[PDB]
Amino acid sequence: PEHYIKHPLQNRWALWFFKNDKSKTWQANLRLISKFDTVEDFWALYNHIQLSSNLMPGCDYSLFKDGIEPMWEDEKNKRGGRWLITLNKQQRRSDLDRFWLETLLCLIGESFDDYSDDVCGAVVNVRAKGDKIAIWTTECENRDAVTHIGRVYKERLGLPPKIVIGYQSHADTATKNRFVV
Ligand SMILES: C[n+]1cn([C@@H]2O[C@H](COP(=O)(O)OP(=O)(O)OP(=O)(O)OP(=O)(O)O)[C@@H](O)[C@H]2O)c2nc(N)[nH]c(=O)c21
Repeated sequence: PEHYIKHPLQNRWALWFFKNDKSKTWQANLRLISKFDTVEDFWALYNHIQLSSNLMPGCDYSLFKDGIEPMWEDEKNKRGGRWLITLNKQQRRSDLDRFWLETLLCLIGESFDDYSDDVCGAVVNVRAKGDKIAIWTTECENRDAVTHIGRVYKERLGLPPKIVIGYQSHADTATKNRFVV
């Protein structure tokens, strides 16, 4: 068995790509790349696509649970929010790619103990103004799920206590931090 079986993941995941094209609506600029559900198929895809730091400003990658679209309007996102990492321009070089890869692993390895079921996906925004990485969760009112997710994530990224990160509800973004760790 071990010698020939690919290792299945807890969830099947979909990677999405966004390219800013002004000719198009935001939703129309969103595009599913591929899905995977094994460790081996994760790395085949990751080793095949551009690093986040190599994307033209305006692009996103999103990794979401199969069946959850990477938009606020999805039933599993409507009432949720995100843990936001705000990077300066100098961190595109030093931290963006390692932070994103760490975030990908937090999701596919189900790293938030029981609250991993609260995770919906992650988004990296490559922006000239400053990049962003975020983990999206399904319910911004689940205090103990959100907070545990936030504390684990912060430690897995290696962020020091001199840093505080904030959690924002999608209902507030679509128009303020609810929690900070
Ligand atoms: C996630 N999302 C983004 N948009 C649209 O895209 C625009 C830009 O949002 P981004 O999340 O790409 O973030 P950016 O850095 O590009 O722009 P910022 O708003 O943060 O500017 P700032 O850095 O504060 O000066 C939004 O204002 C919406 O019009 C969405 N539209 C829908 N319908 N659903 C979505 O889920 C969705």
